Amino acid sequence: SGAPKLQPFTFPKTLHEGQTVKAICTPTEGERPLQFQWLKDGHPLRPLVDIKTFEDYSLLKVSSVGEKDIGNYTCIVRNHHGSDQFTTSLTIPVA
Amino acid sequence: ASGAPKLQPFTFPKTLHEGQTVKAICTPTEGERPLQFQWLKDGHPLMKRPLVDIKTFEDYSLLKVSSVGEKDIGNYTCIVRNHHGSDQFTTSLTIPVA
Repeated sequence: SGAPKLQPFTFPKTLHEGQTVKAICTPTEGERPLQFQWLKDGHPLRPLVDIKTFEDYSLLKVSSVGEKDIGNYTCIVRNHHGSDQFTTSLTIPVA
Repeated sequence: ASGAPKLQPFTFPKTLHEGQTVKAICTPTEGERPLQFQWLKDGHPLMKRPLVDIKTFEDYSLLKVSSVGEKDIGNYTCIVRNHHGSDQFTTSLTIPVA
């Protein structure tokens, strides 16, 4: 008990070029404090991409989404007990 | 209709368990401020409760339901409005059988 478990999240498939898109990384259980780490295609993460982290959730914001942003994004959440993680694909229709 | 708000679609995870925390984010993909956000449950304005918490950011909203119970099962709607238009989504908070 005490280790984090993340709320499942996937990017919607109806996002369109130029829109702002966000991913939320947040536990459904787990002791605090919590550490949040974001990766894109396996590597750590540009003015148009922002990370805002709070006590028990972290928000990745990709503004004016475009070809430069397509890829797989991972959030790893950690506390003193262990970690959880999810990965979700950001793809957009051909405008 | 330039300036009108549009929401990022959001759906609760389909398999929730009693006791967990669950959150819904209501965040705009486009639009001009000022924006106003509201939440409904089963079509009625969402009432404040000790473990039902609406967080207000500068231009988005977050609903946090702690210790999910059968009390919380229902259909939740977020509506965003401004001078130029409105948008909304609805998602069901469900506890399916184990």
